Amino acid sequence: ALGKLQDVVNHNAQALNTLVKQLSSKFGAISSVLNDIFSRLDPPEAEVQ
Amino acid sequence: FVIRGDEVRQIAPGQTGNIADYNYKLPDDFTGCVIAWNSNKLDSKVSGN
Repeated sequence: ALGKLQDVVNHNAQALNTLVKQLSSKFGAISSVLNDIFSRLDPPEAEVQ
Repeated sequence: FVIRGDEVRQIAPGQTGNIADYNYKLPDDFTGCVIAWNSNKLDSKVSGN
């Protein structure tokens, strides 16, 4: 009956979940963990990484 | 100064090693240049310099 209200909440929750789950993508880099980057990549390379 | 030949790569930012830790350390953001070349006929005698 009132899906036109429910769709707004669905969209917002879905957007937030997409945003947080995007924290795991490496973007082609070594890792998505800043500490891992700092540990494995020398500071000169770690800066760009 | 003078070091061993195998440590010429050790003189660089983001390096790890003995002379880096306990003889001479360079900053990560170091800007400049480095020159190294065998000083056998200068700092090497068969008796040991």
